Amino acid sequence: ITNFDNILFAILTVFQCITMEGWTDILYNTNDAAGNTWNWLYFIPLIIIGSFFMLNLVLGVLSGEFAKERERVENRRAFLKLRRQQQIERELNGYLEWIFKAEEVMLAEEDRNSYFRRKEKMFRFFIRRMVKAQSFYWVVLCVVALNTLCVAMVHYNQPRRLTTTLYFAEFVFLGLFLTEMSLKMYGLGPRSYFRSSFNCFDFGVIVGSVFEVVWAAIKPGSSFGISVLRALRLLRIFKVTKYWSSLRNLVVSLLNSMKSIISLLFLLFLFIVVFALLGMQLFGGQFNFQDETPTTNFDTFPAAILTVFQILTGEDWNAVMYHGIESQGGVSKGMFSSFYFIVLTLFGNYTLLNVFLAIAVDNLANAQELTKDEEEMEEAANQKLALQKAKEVAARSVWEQRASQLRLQNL
Amino acid sequence: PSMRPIILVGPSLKGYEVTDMMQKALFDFLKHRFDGRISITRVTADISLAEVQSEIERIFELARTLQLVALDADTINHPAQLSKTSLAPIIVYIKITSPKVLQRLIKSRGKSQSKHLNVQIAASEKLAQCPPEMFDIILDENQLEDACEHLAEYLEAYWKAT
Amino acid sequence: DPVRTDSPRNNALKYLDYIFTGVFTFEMVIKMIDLGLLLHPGAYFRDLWNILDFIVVSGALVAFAFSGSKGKDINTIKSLRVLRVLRPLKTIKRLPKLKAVFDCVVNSLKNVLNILIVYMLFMFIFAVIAVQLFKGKFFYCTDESK
Amino acid sequence: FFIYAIIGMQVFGNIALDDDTSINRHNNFRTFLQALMLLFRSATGEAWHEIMLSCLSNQACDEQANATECGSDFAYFYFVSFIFLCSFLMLNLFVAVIMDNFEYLTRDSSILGPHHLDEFIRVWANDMFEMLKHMSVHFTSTLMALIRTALEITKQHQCDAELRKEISVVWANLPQKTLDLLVPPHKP
Amino acid sequence: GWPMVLKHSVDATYEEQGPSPGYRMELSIFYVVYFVVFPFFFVNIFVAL
Amino acid sequence: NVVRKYAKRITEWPPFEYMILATIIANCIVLALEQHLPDGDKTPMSERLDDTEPYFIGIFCFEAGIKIIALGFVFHKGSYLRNGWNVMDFVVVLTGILATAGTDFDLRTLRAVRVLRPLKLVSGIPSLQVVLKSIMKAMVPLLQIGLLLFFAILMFAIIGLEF
Ligand SMILES: CC(C)CCC[C@@H](C)[C@H]1CC[C@H]2[C@@H]3CC=C4C[C@@H](OC(=O)CCC(=O)O)CC[C@]4(C)[C@H]3CC[C@]12C
Ligand SMILES: CCCCCCCCCCCCCCCC
Ligand SMILES: CCCCCCCCCCCCCCCC
Ligand SMILES: CCCCCCCCCCCCCCCC
Ligand SMILES: CCCCCCCCCCCCCCCC
Ligand SMILES: CCCCCCCCCCCCCCCC
Ligand SMILES: CCCCCCCCCCCCCCCC
Ligand SMILES: CCCCCCCCCCCCCCCC
Ligand SMILES: CCCCCCCCCCCCCCCC
Ligand SMILES: CCCCCCCCCCCCCCCC
Ligand SMILES: CCCCCCCCCCCCCCCC
Ligand SMILES: [Ca+2]
Repeated sequence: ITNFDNILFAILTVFQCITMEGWTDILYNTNDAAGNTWNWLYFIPLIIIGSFFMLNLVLGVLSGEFAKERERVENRRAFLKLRRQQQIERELNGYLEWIFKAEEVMLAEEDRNSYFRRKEKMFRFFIRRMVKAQSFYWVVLCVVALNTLCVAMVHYNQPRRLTTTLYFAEFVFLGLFLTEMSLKMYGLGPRSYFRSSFNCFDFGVIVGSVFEVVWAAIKPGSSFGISVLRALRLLRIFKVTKYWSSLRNLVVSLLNSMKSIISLLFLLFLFIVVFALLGMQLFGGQFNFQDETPTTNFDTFPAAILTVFQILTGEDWNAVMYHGIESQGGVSKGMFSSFYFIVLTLFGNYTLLNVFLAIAVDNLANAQELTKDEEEMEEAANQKLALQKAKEVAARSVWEQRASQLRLQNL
Repeated sequence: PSMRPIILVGPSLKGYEVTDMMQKALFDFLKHRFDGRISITRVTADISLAEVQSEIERIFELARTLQLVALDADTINHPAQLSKTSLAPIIVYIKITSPKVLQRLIKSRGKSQSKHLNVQIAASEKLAQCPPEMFDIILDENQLEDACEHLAEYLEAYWKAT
Repeated sequence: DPVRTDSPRNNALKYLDYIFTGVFTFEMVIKMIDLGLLLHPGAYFRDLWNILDFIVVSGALVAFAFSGSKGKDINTIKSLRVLRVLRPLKTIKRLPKLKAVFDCVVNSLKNVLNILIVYMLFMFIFAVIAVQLFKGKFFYCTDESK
Repeated sequence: FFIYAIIGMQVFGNIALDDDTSINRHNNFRTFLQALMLLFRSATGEAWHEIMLSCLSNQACDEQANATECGSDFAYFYFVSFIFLCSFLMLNLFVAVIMDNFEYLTRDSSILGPHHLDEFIRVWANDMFEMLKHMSVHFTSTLMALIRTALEITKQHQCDAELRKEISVVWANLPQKTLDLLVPPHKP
Repeated sequence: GWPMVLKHSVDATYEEQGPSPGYRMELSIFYVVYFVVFPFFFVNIFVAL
Repeated sequence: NVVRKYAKRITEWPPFEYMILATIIANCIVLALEQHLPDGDKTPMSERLDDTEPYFIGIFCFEAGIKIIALGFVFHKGSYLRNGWNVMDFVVVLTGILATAGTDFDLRTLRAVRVLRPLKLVSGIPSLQVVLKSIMKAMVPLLQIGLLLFFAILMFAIIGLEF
């Protein structure tokens, strides 16, 4: 199948070389048929031009499309809505801290003068001051970092003492994190605990950890790897850095356009399903060759769906193509079944890249604009407040500059 | 008077939970910051109508000692409501610069103050229309610390002037 | 010649490398004398490029010292020869435009360093989950019936 | 590529060729061009992991190589670091090329550019009426006037003042009066 | 080589036992989730940054 | 003539289109459940999953009938076949009808168009249509890169032929 015997065969093998799949095997074949002195001048220019230069062109065109589309009236309006919501949340958090300080002073003055209720409320206020402290932050980070170390040392043929040590340490850490979650919910309040999304993730992870402990008690063998997700709480190490704003705004933009991300991952799923069903029709049951039945077949739906997913990721799509050609009669009469794989690796390589680069660019540009705008507003408000207080007592990236220019053009 | 009488206004009508608590946090900051230098007194006499007149002269003899006086009034929700009076108190304005965050504050403050949401937001908007010059101090800050430091700096400047 | 360790071409190139090492260590002593060592700022060892040049020259000198043709150690001499590959990494401090390109690349790396940390943490989490799944299970026989 | 090819020669260059491994007559480290071909193969991801496994410690060394054991577990770092360093440098080159042409990639049909200038050059072949119909002291001040009509900096005397200011900002290299000569013709 | 790693992962019976083709096919979800995250999402996050 | 065209438009009330969505998902599940065997063999469950087809073709004919009588067909400049998605549904249901012709050459190819039924999820969920158009509007500029790729492929294919 991989020969230059014909213009159609040559087109097919050059296309398979473009995708950089089995392109060195073709080069090695021309290194055996002829000398190796000149074959690289055909394949390395081929890879560079049709694979690295064309990917560069696609990236540039796609990024320009994303830049133009970002600075449109409705997309800009949605971003301004998100920015306004973030500013409102900041102001509301500050004022809530104000009102809680008022709570504390009122409770103190009332205690100096329902006794059970007052004691309970003062204890609740002490806990809410404790869970918000910088010492609680670091003790929880140390507990988490010690927990990841415990699961990092799990290996094959670990000592029996280590297995039991980590078995009991998992219980210790689960109890400590349940205590930490209960303390945070009591101090902050269950409505305010679930206010930040990362506490929602922590609650979900602790629930999953309890469920995994129960299931391991029921069925010892099965491990879901859910207790490992507590390692994601090391992402708070970023709160003591000047990079919390960017990463937090990235997560804010992701959670904002989550109903557009999930509906993007479902159109990809539907296209994968459609191509899996089409491959089931074309090659379903026809991969039972002599001496071998490939695991990458289209016989069932799980098999077809995995085969289509693997062709989308691009790896070894050519071997599946050779099987799908040889299943319809070989080179003589089955070579028009390569259009399935050509279409699936063309309109799947670039729709994957389109969708995921669109998600990444939209959300990272939203995060950039959010953090830049909050810093700009902070500095402008600082200047205004300093000037008024004195009154009463007496670079940029190419992307950002082009985005500003497109904003002026659209207005 | 020798020392201008410190009075807070700006979140919403007095008596309501959010306004009372924000103003009480500011008052407690002033009290534990200016202890021995400021006076906190609760007043039930409508200064805007100037039993009413009995308290104003009491305010002078607090203010006639070269010491700052802070007023816990309960009937003034306007700067011009005290413009016709001879006392002329300092109007420190705690500006919530957006009705949305104030509405969220009201909703968060239990369920009792939510039933008076419309009138309280209307009063906040009423204070919003007032020109900024009618208020002596504008407190746009979101944090307690920033607003308290702004007010404390202004009070230090006033103390140095007087 | 990676394979013909005793070929005449390698014998000629070892004398050539003698010449290049002589030139490099001469320039080394010139820089030491002129700029001055780490005892003050604005001198040698204040730049990582200077440290790179020094380690290249020192490694070449150590390899020459070990070249007694006694066979006592073989891995050390080969690794010290491999240390020579930083030698073309000298033409990048010398060229201003190559240095500008390198600094742009390093700035891009610094720009993506925060998400690189997140990526590495997520991959560590998936590595730990994959160990909890497939630990001790990737064993097989050449006889698929056992 | 040069650095990694030299290191590949010096560490993995004496591994014995084996057609049943990934160090073959085709994919060895035995010369600069062979090592550099191997690195290009790995950059495009052509079973680079199998090459790295064939480059590990305790491989059969070459018949003519004086060493007894050839290959090393340095291959893990060699191949992993080459993979992400090469990917990162590809990405930096790609983004540098894209951001060089980011004006063209975000070009709008309504806004002008090199295409409008080329079209007015073709107008040379009166014809200005037809071009203005087809639109989006001989040919240079006319181009300045076309830019004035497209983008906007009395009103016209202020425009001339801004044009002279820009010309003073962008004074040519060793010209007597090049842009200033166009200014007297571009004033109207 | 990721299809071979996926094949070894699904055809994985138990600790210190040999493979069994078609066993534990639900463990393909680990590599599907992995691909959606690192090759697809995170790599494009780097490209965007 | 027009007596029911005034009434069948209310038949597009949300429970009806949600029932259509549910039957579409059921068709997708039935398609997923099928297993293909080499040389004419059929699993016992494939017989049931092949006998369940006429229900799906009937329900899709029912939606087509409602959408053509309540709406127009081509004429009124707003109609059934003038919507790009309804063309796909019309093709699917028409080939479903042709799949019950009792002939020879139909089955091998008219069973293949049965795989466009999952895209009836997109055709029935307008939010998925909006997201799909957002995807596809960023790939119209890439058609020119497609021309460049095809030109490069022809150039290197001709060189490979020569050599
Ligand atoms: C802050 C977070 C990311 C903690 C992660 C720390 C890692 C850098 C450390 C912690 C535990 C370490 C592991 C602890 C135990 C082992 C097993 C060890 O395997 C053997 O001992 C093999 C031979 C045998 O079977 O005895 C190899 C290193 C490794 C993975 C260590 C490698 C480095 C690890 C992952
Ligand atoms: C006797 C020669 C056998 C091998 C022939 C291959 C030579 C290939 C030369 C390169 C062709 C030009 C590539 C197009 C773009 C640079
Ligand atoms: C955007 C990516 C979505 C891809 C979802 C499907 C990928 C492959 C799933 C394989 C499911 C195997 C189930 C096995 C049951 C026995
Ligand atoms: C446009 C891509 C081409 C893909 C199909 C290639 C078809 C070539 C096969 C037909 C040529 C004659 C085959 C008989 C001799 C082996
Ligand atoms: C997305 C479009 C894919 C279309 C694939 C067309 C394949 C047609 C079947 C291949 C020819 C088989 C003929 C011999 C059958 C034994
Ligand atoms: C850190 C990885 C370096 C090497 C990258 C190899 C390829 C990465 C992308 C995978 C291609 C899948 C299709 C496109 C995904 C958006
Ligand atoms: C600021 C100067 C730093 C010193 C130069 C370091 C450059 C980066 C080198 C990375 C690759 C070196 C070879 C690694 C081979 C495994
Ligand atoms: C025959 C040698 C066996 C393996 C010895 C080397 C172990 C791995 C070395 C890894 C070095 C990584 C960093 C070097 C460059 C910074
Ligand atoms: C196979 C027996 C154990 C081999 C031990 C040597 C490990 C090699 C060093 C790996 C260095 C990290 C590679 C990835 C780059 C961060
Ligand atoms: C040197 C830091 C580690 C490498 C980080 C980025 C490596 C992968 C970037 C993407 C490479 C492929 C180009 C874009 C394909 C969509
Ligand atoms: C039957 C047990 C295995 C089920 C399939 C794999 C479960 C774990 C999938 C990956 C979980 C990580 C989610 C992403 C977190 C960053
Ligand atoms: Ca591959």
